[PDB]
Amino acid sequence: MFNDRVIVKKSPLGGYGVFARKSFEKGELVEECLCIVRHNDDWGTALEDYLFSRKNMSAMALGFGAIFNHSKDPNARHELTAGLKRMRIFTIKPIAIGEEITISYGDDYWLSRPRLTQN
Amino acid sequence: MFNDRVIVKKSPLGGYGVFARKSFEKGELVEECLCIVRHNDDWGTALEDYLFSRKNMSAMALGFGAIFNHSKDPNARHELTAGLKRMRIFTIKPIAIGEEITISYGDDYWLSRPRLTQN
Amino acid sequence: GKAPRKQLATKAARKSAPATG
Amino acid sequence: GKAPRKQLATKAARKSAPATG
Ligand SMILES: Nc1ncnc2c1ncn2[C@@H]1O[C@H](CSCC[C@H](N)C(=O)O)[C@@H](O)[C@H]1O
Ligand SMILES: Nc1ncnc2c1ncn2[C@@H]1O[C@H](CSCC[C@H](N)C(=O)O)[C@@H](O)[C@H]1O
Repeated sequence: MFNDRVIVKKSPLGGYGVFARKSFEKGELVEECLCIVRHNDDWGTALEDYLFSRKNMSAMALGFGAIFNHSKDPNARHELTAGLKRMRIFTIKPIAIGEEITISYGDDYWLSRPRLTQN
Repeated sequence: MFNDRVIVKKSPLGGYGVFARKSFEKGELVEECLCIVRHNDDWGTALEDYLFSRKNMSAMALGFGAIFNHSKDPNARHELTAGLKRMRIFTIKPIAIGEEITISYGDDYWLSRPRLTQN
Repeated sequence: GKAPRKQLATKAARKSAPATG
Repeated sequence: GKAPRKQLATKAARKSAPATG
């Protein structure tokens, strides 16, 4: 769970997101794991919670792809190889020691307050 | 994926099991991750592949609990907290640098040649 | 609510992607 | 094969456990 590069929290003031002990720059692979690629139907139902679905199907977050919560300024994201198989976690915008690593969602998965626009 | 303690293979002569770069002793937590606890039915079906089920239900291998292949002399195993929630990976019998970490199955999940007995 | 509502949806996804709308 | 076969099974599990038969 804990790693010299980051740690899992379970934080003093955070839900279940990741903590960036670093120390990362713009474009740093913080971590990477495998995932599952299944179609909707019973899959989307039974796994209705931590499923990273793309425009074609719904996959599962094998590594720590689910723990990533939704933040207004996520300083870290992830990448996907050809399909929803290999999942990576880069650092969109350098991070400082003591930050929280998380990722956004997209059209689906709503956040809360529509305050992410300057228009 | 790769870690100073172990690595994922994808090996020069191994399927998709884990590699023990260490260097471990008898009773060493090589790694630990979370898992999912769901009942049989559609769950056992859609996830019919890497499901660590106990005597009461069927759970999913969140961390690298599935990659563990079946070997005749697995020098590493795993542990389970109260229920199929937290999963750990200890080292049943010290391991040398350049070994393969894997785990057995049990009554279900058959291996191949019944050559695991001296009677 | 006093309007055409659509429960079912062919484009019903879950988590967006890194860069694939 | 020339014997009582049982396809369904109430004790149908998947992967055994570390120490729980
Ligand atoms: N900024 C936010 N505001 C409200 N709810 C949020 C939120 N960020 C996350 N959540 C909720 O939490 C869910 C994300 S799953 C959270 C990750 C979880 N800790 C894990 O380990 O899997 C979403 O469905 C969302 O409703
Ligand atoms: N010793 C062995 N002989 C034959 N098949 C084996 C085997 N060890 C593993 N397998 C097969 O592989 C399956 C285990 S799943 C293998 C782990 C996979 N690399 C992963 O990442 O999830 C079993 O269903 C079994 O049929």
